[PDB]
Amino acid sequence: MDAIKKKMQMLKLDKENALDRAEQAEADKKAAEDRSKQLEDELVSLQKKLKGTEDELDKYSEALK
Amino acid sequence: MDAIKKKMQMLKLDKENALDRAEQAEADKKAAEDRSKQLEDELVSLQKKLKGTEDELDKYSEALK
Amino acid sequence: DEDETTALVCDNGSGLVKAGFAGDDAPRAVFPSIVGRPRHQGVMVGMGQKDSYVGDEAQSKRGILTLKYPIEHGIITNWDDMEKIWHHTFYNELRVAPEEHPTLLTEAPLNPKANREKMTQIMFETFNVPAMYVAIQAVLSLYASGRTTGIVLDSGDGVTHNVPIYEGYALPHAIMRLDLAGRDLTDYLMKILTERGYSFVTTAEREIVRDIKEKLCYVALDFENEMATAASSSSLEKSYELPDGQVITIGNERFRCPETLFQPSFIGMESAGIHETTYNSIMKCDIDIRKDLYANNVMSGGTTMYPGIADRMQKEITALAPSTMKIKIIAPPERKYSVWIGGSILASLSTFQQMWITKQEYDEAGPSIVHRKCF
Amino acid sequence: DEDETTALVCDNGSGLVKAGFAGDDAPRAVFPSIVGRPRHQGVMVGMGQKDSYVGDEAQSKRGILTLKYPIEHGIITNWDDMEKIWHHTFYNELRVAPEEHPTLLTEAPLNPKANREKMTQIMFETFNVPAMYVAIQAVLSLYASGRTTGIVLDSGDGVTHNVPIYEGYALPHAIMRLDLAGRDLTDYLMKILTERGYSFVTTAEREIVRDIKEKLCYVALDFENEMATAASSSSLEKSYELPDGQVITIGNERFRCPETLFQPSFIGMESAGIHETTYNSIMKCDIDIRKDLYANNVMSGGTTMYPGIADRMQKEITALAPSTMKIKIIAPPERKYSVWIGGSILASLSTFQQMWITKQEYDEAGPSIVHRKCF
Amino acid sequence: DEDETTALVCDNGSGLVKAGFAGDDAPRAVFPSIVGRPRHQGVMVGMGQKDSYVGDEAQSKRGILTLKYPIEHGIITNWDDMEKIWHHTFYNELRVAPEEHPTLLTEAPLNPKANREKMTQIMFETFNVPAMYVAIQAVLSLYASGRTTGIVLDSGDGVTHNVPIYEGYALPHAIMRLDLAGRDLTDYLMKILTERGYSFVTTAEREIVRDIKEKLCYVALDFENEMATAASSSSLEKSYELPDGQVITIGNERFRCPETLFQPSFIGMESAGIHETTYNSIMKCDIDIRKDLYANNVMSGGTTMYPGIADRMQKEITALAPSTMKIKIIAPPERKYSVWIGGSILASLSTFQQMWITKQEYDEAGPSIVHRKCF
Ligand SMILES: Nc1ncnc2c1ncn2[C@@H]1O[C@H](COP(=O)(O)OP(=O)(O)O)[C@@H](O)[C@H]1O
Ligand SMILES: Nc1ncnc2c1ncn2[C@@H]1O[C@H](COP(=O)(O)OP(=O)(O)O)[C@@H](O)[C@H]1O
Ligand SMILES: Nc1ncnc2c1ncn2[C@@H]1O[C@H](COP(=O)(O)OP(=O)(O)O)[C@@H](O)[C@H]1O
Ligand SMILES: [Mg+2]
Ligand SMILES: [Mg+2]
Ligand SMILES: [Mg+2]
Repeated sequence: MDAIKKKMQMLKLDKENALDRAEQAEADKKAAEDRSKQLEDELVSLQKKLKGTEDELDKYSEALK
Repeated sequence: MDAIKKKMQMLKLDKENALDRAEQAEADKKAAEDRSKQLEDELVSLQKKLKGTEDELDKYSEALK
Repeated sequence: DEDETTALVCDNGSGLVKAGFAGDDAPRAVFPSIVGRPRHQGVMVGMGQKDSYVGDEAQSKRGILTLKYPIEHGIITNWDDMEKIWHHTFYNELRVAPEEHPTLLTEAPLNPKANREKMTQIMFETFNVPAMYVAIQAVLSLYASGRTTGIVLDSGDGVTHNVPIYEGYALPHAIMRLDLAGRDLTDYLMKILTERGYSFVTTAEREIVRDIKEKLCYVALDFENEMATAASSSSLEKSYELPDGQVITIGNERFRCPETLFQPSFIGMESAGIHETTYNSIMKCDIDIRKDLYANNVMSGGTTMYPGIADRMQKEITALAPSTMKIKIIAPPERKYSVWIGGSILASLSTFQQMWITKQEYDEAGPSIVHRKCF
Repeated sequence: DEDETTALVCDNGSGLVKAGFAGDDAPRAVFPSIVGRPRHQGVMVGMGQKDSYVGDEAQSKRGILTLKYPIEHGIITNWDDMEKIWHHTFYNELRVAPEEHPTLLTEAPLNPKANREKMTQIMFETFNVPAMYVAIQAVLSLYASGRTTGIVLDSGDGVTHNVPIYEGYALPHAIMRLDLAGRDLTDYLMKILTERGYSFVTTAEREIVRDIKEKLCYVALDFENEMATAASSSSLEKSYELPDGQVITIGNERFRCPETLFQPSFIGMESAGIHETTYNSIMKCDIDIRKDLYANNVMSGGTTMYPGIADRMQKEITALAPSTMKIKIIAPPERKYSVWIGGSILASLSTFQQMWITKQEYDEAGPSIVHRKCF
Repeated sequence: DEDETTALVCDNGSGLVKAGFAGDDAPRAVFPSIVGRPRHQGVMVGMGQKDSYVGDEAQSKRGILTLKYPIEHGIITNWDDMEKIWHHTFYNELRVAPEEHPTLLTEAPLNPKANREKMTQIMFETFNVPAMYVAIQAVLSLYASGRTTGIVLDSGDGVTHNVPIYEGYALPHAIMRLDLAGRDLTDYLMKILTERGYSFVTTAEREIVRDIKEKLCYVALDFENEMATAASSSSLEKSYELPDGQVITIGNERFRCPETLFQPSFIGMESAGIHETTYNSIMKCDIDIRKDLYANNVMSGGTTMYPGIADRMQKEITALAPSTMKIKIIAPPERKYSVWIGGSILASLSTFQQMWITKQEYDEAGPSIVHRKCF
């Protein structure tokens, strides 16, 4: 019936809408793992810098002595 | 006739599955910004250490020269 | 707004505006110096239809606006543009009224004094700031480094300045300005990408390619040998994912773009590389302290976020200068905010309010008073 | 008629006329743009003997009338025909007098300026509308979608238009009109049905076959593979019950008719499929926003009631464009009324009466005033 | 073929290909760069049934062929198309074999280096030319003018280039390419004619309207005043006789079409008119010689056959630049052949064979040798 047409339409379209909000959320989630990846990369590079820092400190230390 | 009845069932079930998927995706989203924020926290702390290490290294090297 | 009448600290750097309150560690409102204007006329209604667009609003509306630069290499186009952007910064971005807070500003090296006189006069008439002070960004970067000896390489987006300062004293006789900056970098990269098959003219792609410079660009250790090995270089060649989704691959260009500053003969400058400009600057002054200048060189600017400037710098200076004393560069992370930090440092001490440029001094002697009040 | 002097909202779409009052959700009088005239002369008496037949009257009297189109692909045949059909719509169908209600009209994209000047002049002289406004159907469909960014595919019955609009700004430089529309669809289906054994020329069968297109037609996912499997296809082959009662069976033709818009080489067009026309349109404009255009494409028109346009659209654009960003189409149900809805939206706000085209402006500057009053 | 082994001179201009022998005054085989392909498939027999159609053959067969451009704004679609058209030019049109004659070619300004490397490699493998030389069309137009000082405005069919050359030295730092050309002109005229009631999409009407541009178009001395007086303008309005026989009348559009290059805001370009592009180009270089650039500007291209560019050019430059020194443009009649003439000039002197790009050099160093052999 025409009423049946409209019923399936609103239900199916709201279904696709909900799925699509799911995937837009999933896109934000992907950009979030991205941000986490850059932050972890920066943290690891900073750790390398700090360890090199301590090594330089020691070397110049007994250079001064 | 009866097929439309099955339709009611399958369309509603798929809609509820989409709803649950959207909710789970949003929850994982929020969790991902939580992990991003904590990573930012330790990165900032380690950078604040790194700055003073850089300063002490420069002064120590100048004293060595 | 803080309950206290603390001063405003604003760095109008040639390429970025960073504004905030005194006593703060980092500027609160930081935006690029691009200004967007409606590309067409008004027929629609219900939304928009606003002339000036500044800040992130213009960044989002880059495609619809003609993107214009109110300042380029220090030259001022239209003071109304600065009026609007300062209004936006103070009220829409800083949420502060300049009536109750004196302003400390930083200007580009040798920003013109005549330019100073007009900008100060329009400022004082248009705004109601209680007091004023403007300083060169060189001493601000010095303050950020916190060492009175060194030569500052300020690499803005319009000019690169080399300024030597020994024991906290300026040496204008050995200060130079070079017309190479971000603009040139983008231009040169534009022509090389044109030779790579991609030819764009508009400013959106200008920002895309400067982002590429921020992300992927190298500073070649050896130039012609690295293009020789970059002939194929499947691993060394690097790609970028443009926001539209196409994958754009660039190889030697990564380290052939910043090399234009080092090798100006690529696009025709009589002046040699910026290392020669630091070298000449050093020898112009007395011989003896030159070694300290070698050992105390500082570099500042947003560009400094790129890799490769430090190694190239030291190696070439050691090639030019005798290699007895060890040369080492110092550059704190996130130094593009450093100038603004130094502004806060200026407001930290209680002697700074001895030489605030008050309203009544300007009312007495006009703008000319600054000629005697700053220098 | 409502006690209030609210405006008239009339969409004279290329294929359907939908008219009603402002503030209403759907147009009240909706009729196809066919016009019937007596096929022979008058000798009988007692009833009928009327020249112009419009609306459902002509639909019932299709067999006795030569069915003619006062507009085809925007071109205007006889203004008297529009005069009569507007009289019928206003008085016999809308039961409204245009004296007390300003009219908002929608016109086909890129309609002739001379056409606008003549139609407005005959309108103002013949009718007594107090005020006027005419707009392109593209921004109307945009308003129905309520999103300022996207490319509108307007598939009327005479022309298909692709128009990009970013952040509620028209891009005429990237707007194109294609001469493929319902007429072509009916023609192509006519020749295929002729090859199926049924050869008709008159307009009644034209409406029958467009009804068949409304009901049974497919958009093939893969073309030659689906005719290969449609060789026998007892289940896939579909039948229709024509009003005379004969059962007419059609198989691959269901998805071989709309394919012609996608594959114009079937009946000889230099222009490729409409997806190519959306693709070129997209690249003509700056690169950066193109991704948003990919993700914000909208389709509008009565044809859109058919299945298969969405899947075909996305798949082919993803084939042509890089598949990093996800492309999704939006199309609200019953979008052929959407334009008229947008007209009501225009009358909703209180700024719309600032730019009504009043009688005295036209009396002062003639029709030429619209050249300055709309654009 | 001449008994002597004289070189081939071929100008592959962006819009026209003009080929002939060295020592000749004008190119022998001149054809537009359109390429036609069968719009449908083969079922008939006895004649035709040939894929590629080039030259006047395609001009006569425009209606039956999809008309495609193997090059647009310098970008290369399919090298096979160039292979076929060069075969046609050399053997069917020039009646010459490239085995015994070295080729001098002209390329669009700032063409891709990768494009040069691929085109040279496919050329050398496919063909058996003994020797090679390729040059920028800018210096060729300079040679045609025979004056080492001036700024060349090359207005091709895909790009317009402004290139300054002082005392026979190229200035790449002040060279720019603008994406406005014949294509844009035809497009804009297409949309205006659509607003005049005539809406066509196919390429035959593209050639008709470019012919209209060749014949009737004006360059408005004052724009809005001339449309104001062109409101009626029975005498000023001009008509054309289309080959089908209909009389199509156009008024202000005659001078509203080329104006778009001068006023790009009509269809949305950030870049201002081409006179601004010549102005900026001039100031980029040292101040002093700028006056000579003002007095020595040259314009080249097929478009230059239109009237109005000279007066508009001088007036606007005098408006922008101080009016002390007198500015005068030079443009010899039939200058679209001038580039090819300069090619002959290159073959005139006996030093030209010192730097022919021979087969063995390419066999030794691959295509890469051109990177060191031309520049
Ligand atoms: N995070 C970043 N990484 C790399 N480069 C940057 C970054 N931020 C800004 N830049 C570059 O810095 C330039 C602006 O320089 P700026 O810091 O304004 O000079 P100044 O120190 O004289 O104010 C811009 O052209 C931009 O290319
Ligand atoms: N309910 C429907 N289902 C399918 N197709 C329809 C329906 N109503 C109209 N159409 C088609 O739409 C066409 C008219 O398009 P129209 O909506 O007038 O274009 P526009 O949006 O430019 O006004 C007709 O040729 C008809 O085939
Ligand atoms: N006789 C003519 N009169 C006017 N315009 C012409 C004539 N011949 C060619 N043109 C125009 O010149 C354009 C081709 O430019 P072209 O001379 O190929 O540029 P280039 O100098 O870069 O080769 C064509 O689009 C055409 O409109
Ligand atoms: Mg700087
Ligand atoms: Mg439509
Ligand atoms: Mg040319």
